[PDB]
Amino acid sequence: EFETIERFMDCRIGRKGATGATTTIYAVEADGDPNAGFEKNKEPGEIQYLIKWKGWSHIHNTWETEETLKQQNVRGMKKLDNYKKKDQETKRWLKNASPEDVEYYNCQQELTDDLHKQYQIVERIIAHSNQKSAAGYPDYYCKWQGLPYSECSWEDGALISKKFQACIDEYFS
Amino acid sequence: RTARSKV
Repeated sequence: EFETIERFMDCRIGRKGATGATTTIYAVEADGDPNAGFEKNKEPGEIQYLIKWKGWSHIHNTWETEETLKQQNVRGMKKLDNYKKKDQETKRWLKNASPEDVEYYNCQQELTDDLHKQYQIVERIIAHSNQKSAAGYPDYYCKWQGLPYSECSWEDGALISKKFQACIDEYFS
Repeated sequence: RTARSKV
């Protein structure tokens, strides 16, 4: 059993070890961001990539290093080298780029950032599983903000209830 | 069961 990289979503210099399951938006909400208060001039850092995983919705995106991706034997590693080459070409462009042009690039990154956050929001629930957990939660088939119905996903009911109870109540309405 | 979470 192996995970597959679908898309590289972002890159950062982050606190060493601020990667994997503790960096999901829902781990962060429950326990705090592992990268909280990281100032790259006051502590050791490492290059981390935000990964959208094949077959997992955007709420499950995690930060990873080249090291953790290789240790976990993830598929889609050709995408890493591509992303690095793309990012190297952008840095180069920025280094010899107008203030105006650099200005428009930075607005585009903010809008993209905003769009990516929408993908982690359940817009509505459209099915539920017959089977419940021992704690009585079904799983829910979720339609995500800003994504087509093809990108709906089954999600753990206990998890979805923490933040999207109103969607649950609308669905059973 | 298609639903999972990151552990």
